[PDB]
Amino acid sequence: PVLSFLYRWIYDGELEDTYHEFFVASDPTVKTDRLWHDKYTLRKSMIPSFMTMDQSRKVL
Amino acid sequence: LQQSLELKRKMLRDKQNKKNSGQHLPIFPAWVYERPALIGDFPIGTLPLASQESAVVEDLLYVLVGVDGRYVSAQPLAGRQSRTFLVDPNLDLSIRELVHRILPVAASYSAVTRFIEEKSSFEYGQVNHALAAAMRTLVKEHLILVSQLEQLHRQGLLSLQKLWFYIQPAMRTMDILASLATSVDKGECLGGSTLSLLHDRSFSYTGDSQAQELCLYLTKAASAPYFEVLEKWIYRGIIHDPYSEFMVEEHELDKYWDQRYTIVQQQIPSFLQKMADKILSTGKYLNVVRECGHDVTCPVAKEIIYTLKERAYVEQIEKAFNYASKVLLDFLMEEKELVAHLRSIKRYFLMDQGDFFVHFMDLAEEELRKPVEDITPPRLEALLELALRMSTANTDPFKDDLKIDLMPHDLITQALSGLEAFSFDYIVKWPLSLIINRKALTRYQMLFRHMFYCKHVERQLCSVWISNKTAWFAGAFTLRQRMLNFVQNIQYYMMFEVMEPTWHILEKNLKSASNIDDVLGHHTGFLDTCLKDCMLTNPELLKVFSKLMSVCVMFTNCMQKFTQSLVSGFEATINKFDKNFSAHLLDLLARLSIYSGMASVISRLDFNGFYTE
Repeated sequence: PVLSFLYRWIYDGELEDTYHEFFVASDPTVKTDRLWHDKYTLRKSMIPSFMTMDQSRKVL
Repeated sequence: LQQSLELKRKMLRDKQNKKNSGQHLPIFPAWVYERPALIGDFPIGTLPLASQESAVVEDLLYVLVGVDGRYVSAQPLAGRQSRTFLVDPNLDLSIRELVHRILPVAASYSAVTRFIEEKSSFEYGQVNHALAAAMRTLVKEHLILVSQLEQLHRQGLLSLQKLWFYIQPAMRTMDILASLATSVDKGECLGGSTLSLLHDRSFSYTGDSQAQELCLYLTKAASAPYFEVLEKWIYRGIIHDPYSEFMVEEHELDKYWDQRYTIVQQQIPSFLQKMADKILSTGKYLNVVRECGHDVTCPVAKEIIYTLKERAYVEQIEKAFNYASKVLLDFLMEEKELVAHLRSIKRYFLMDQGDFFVHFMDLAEEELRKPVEDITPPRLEALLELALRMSTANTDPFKDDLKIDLMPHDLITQALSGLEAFSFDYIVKWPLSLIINRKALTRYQMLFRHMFYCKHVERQLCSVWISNKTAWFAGAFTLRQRMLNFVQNIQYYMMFEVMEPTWHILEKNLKSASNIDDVLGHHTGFLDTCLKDCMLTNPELLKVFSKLMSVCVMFTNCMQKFTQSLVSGFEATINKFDKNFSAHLLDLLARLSIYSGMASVISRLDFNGFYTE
């Protein structure tokens, strides 16, 4: 499940979590270039342990 | 169990402290230890021998698989024990001995079962888990035998003698396992200790054909998870121990080049103890190439397997070690090459350019002679760049590491003006910490300052002769002829016997030497001899050299004031200096002749033998 979301995150950029099965979460912004600085931030509790934190930052 | 949980509680924090990307290690739940069924072993006298025999052989067959029978009953589990068993006093004496022959294997089984389901806990590391798993496979066959024996016993084909007869291999196997289990538990054994212990319990039997399979199997099984950690360290160069069991440890804390990877004696297996240092060196060498760029992995076959009575596990590591050292050496000799980095230190410190100095001494003789506190650091660096552009060291690409460092003295243990306090500071790159060192930089600086003082006095002594000729006395003519023709010859000796021969041999060490721990030693030896064969780290320094140089600087100071507007006062102080100088020159020749190579510098200093003492 997680890997399917992860292959729609690096190929479509959609979280595909409904109960936080993925680490990235989305805050609705004003959508005038404040997407980049506020919208996606890491949740460090749902990063899979076989995935390293460096990769988790990079896929964002 | 109780006593093992303490060991786990220590080692979990020990391994957690190192980790910064992992998480806390899960332990087995509480219920698993609690049950006495998920862990290992927790008128009648008048009847004939056959009924008593059938009953006792069934109960004994029961206690083999870890459940109590009727007559024999395992005494209750509490802590670590070697188990003791009761028997009823209703049995005949023949049966009472014949049971007691068998009870060793039951007591051994009890220990092995507790060992297997305890040392599968996570803190012990992967090798101990694999030891428990191989013992688990061995425990499995015993149940097969017991289950066949019940079918035999129903048909009237089991008694104590037959049972004992059948279990003759199994009792010996279980006994050797019991020795290993108690030696691994009682003190702390994790990593290479419980891998060496099985390599030396394979030399307590030099041949059986039963124990051979057992020890070879347990070693080969337990060495695979150690090899898992090992093969990422020798071929790739990263440790990645998920549990600290490996021989080389990394604790994070420029210089982190052999200080980040240390060694722990227990974690080394005995069959790799001879190669332990080489196994440490490989990953250290391949680590340093990764940070500049391009991770390299060895194309070499990565299959290494433990063999009893063969050392086939040697040659793969040997080839990998050779390839590894070659890759670091080749990487350096093609980019970040040694014959530029060392060659520029030679070019300025050891003065392969004397054109980088002939401008600089003439240009900055006034502004160096001021006191060291008076002189500001930027002025030196700027004037240095002027003389760098006048010199042809400008066309050398490495001239960008000429800096300022002011230093107190080089006549302290084994100056006060800008000259002889002045030094350069060389800065090197990351993989040049394994050759070029901080201690080596410190020792190079003093060498330059020594030669710098000797060049300063040469400038003074030539100035006196050229000014003194006007288009008074000849007493200072011969004194100056004995000073200049002293200091020039110390340069001729100190260079053309120590420096250039050994440097040209060191270029033959940088074609024929296949690793880095040769080159490091060769370099250190050249520096240590280029100090020790001179007056630098001589134990009493030969202090007469500093005294003679002091008489030189006083003489040239007085001789520059040859201009009148008393000739006798100058003549008297020059002769006082002449006594002070000639005595110390003879004292130098004597003090060096007694000290332990002499005849070369003595014949250089005097050849006629006008003075011979």
